[PDB]
Amino acid sequence: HDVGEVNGDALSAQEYQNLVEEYTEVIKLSRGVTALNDEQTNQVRDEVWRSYVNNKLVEKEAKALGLTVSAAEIQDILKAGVHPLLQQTPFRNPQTGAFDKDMLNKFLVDAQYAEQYNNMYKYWSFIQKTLVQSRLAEKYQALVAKALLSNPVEAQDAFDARVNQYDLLMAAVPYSSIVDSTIVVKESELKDLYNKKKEQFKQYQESRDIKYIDVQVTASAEDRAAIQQEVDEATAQLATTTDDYTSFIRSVGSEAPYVDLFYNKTAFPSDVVARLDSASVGSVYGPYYNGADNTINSFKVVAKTAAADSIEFRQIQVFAEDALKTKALADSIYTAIKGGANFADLAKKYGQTGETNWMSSAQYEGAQIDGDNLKFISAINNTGVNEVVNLPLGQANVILQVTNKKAVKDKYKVAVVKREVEFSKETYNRAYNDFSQFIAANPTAEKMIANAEEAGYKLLDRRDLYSSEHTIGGVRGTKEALRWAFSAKPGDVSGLYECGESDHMVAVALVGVTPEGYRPLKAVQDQLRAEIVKDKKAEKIMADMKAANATSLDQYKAMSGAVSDSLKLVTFAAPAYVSALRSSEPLVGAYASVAEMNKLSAPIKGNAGVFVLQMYGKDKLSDTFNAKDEEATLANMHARFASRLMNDLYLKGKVKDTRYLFF
Amino acid sequence: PREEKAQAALFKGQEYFEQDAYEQALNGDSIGYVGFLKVADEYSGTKAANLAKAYAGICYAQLGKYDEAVKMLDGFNGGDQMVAPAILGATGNCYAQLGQLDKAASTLLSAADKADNNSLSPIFLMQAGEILVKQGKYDDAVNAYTKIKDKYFQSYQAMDIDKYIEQAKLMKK
Repeated sequence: HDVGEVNGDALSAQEYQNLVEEYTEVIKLSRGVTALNDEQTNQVRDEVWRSYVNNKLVEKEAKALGLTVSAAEIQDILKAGVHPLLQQTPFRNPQTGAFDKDMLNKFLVDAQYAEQYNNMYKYWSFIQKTLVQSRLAEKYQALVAKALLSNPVEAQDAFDARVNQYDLLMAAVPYSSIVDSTIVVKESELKDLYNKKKEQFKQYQESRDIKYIDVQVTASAEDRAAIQQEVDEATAQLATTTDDYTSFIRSVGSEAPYVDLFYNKTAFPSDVVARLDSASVGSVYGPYYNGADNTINSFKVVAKTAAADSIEFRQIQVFAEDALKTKALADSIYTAIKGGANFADLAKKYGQTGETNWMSSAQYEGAQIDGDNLKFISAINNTGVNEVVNLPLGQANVILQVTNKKAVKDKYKVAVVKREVEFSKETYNRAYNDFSQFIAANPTAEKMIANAEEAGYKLLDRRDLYSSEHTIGGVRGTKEALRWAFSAKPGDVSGLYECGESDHMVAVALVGVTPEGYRPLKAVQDQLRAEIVKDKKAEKIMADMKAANATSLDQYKAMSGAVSDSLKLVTFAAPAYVSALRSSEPLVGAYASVAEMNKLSAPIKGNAGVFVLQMYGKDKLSDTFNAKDEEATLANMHARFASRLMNDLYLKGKVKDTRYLFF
Repeated sequence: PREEKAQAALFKGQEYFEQDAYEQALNGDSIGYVGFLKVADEYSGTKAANLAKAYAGICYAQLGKYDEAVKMLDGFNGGDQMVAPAILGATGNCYAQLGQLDKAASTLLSAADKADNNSLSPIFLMQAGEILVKQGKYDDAVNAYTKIKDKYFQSYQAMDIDKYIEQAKLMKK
């Protein structure tokens, strides 16, 4: 079982698993976090697949041409250190911070194991394969692009099209002057145009058309009243609480845990922040509902203060064989410091730097803080500048000296009772029962579409669903329903999928399949009809112009529905904007570039109408022609126009993507 | 291992070429890279030496040496979708630089047929169409441009192609 192919070479689910594995570790080790959610993981699956496909496409061409990235070139790139991919790298010189190739040279010598953070070899192995794949693609692209030369005819034309400017009067009849229902479009004409243009209507990947119902279960009134009651009881207890807020706030199961420390305003829930100025120290700010996270809440400002946000301090830790020695040793060290011994000197004596450091409340804001961490951080915030303290920390001691305090901000302790208004199981079971009764009573697409409204369900619509989309209707956990949709037959109705975050229910009706090949006539009917209509309107207008024997500008302006305009500084290069038509008309410049002065043109079929043109003036920008500069601009234009060549390699690469059949 | 050595002798020229340093890509630097001409002679028979002829031909054209460009570009042999048609298209553009307009137009039309794709065929068809218009061959220009409209309708050039068809029709007169 393989997840896809390109160029007749398949990728097995095993290798695909390994690469998405590889890429996730790399994504976590670079965005900070240590796990991603379901939609981020899907982004990672798609990047790995996209990257695999593009490199396979390039490799088949590079192999034919003999484009390679040799080991010598890799060494050259590595020694240089300037490739964008070698910038935000682990291997950096300790002082410069830039890529050092020399420390990278790492040994092949690792109960002979010790430690296994030398799975770093797999990380660098990824950076290096990305390097060579990207260098290969770049070599290939540059050879194509730089071969797209210009020439002097194309350079002279581009200059002429820009600097020759024309001024012309216009008379036009807009297409809107003819009512659509007066033009007859026979089915034989739609079929003829379709067959004539059939190669324009390819369907490259199979798509399907579905309807689906997406139910979300939300708390009932009795559900919300039961949680309002629990917050009311917790608010009354919070009012009569005077200490041990950490344990009380945990004991009522708040979504917002309490730490006995001062934090900036920003550390608290945004709905709490919004209310802090109206809150008084020691008074519960009574129950309130917050829509943005569906919670009922109350809180109590335990205390307010102005204190330093940044604290400078040096320290020295004291561990010894036992408790007796630890205490004796820490007391001796404390004595020396208070007598004026140098901190750095004494700290060296027990194998520590003893250099001052800084600490801001942002480095612990948000973490779970307890035990020795809470004791330590409380000690730093309650020690005066230059004061020394001997802090006992369970097993150890730490001699601590605060040297400086800056960034005095308003800080707070706030005990928050936050409870989400969740639905009961009774509520969920009612919704599940109603939905299953509806599905079973309407087990065909015809019945589901006809009866959804009367049963109270919103029938949603999705055309051209592709099997690479992961979900139905954006709902989390519906990849099974997508799988089902691509194996069902038109008319079928799926089962009830439980999805979302245990709060959504989805059913899917399959209404149509558009297999790979050609899009059917019906799928492109509207675009074909509109083209046929425009062509027939233009025929009618030009027929009316001939019956009127219109031979001068004034006779054209006298026809039913005619508008006129004066078009100045027309060029071939840039399409003329025509106020009278509210439309852009590139054929104006085409005509003007070869027109005779003061001669009325024949009727021209434009975008918004049929028009005639009569030029009355001409001039040139004064720019000097420079063939080398014109050609360089055109050459770069060619490169831009061909920058999507991977798409063409894709179309000939016979790429198949069966990832949805497995994950 | 002849191909491996040839590929190591080539890669520095591929760097110069991408930085528009065409003289050193072509004739070598003085610090170990010998240039495309010497790669193609020293490692003849390898894919690297075949590639070196395409690179050298583009170098000559960028340096204004279009006769040498044409001879060198002809030495490249390939049949892929992208590089080989672009090299043939580059040859047609060098013919245009030398005033051989008939040969330029037929080469470019050939490059477009060999490429047969949205990224390259319309570039060469436009260039052929403009040369055919300069020669007064308006019906042939209309056929080149119509090919962009009919077969390469998803290309950027197809968005703008109607003004070129109309101008060439109007010059029949």
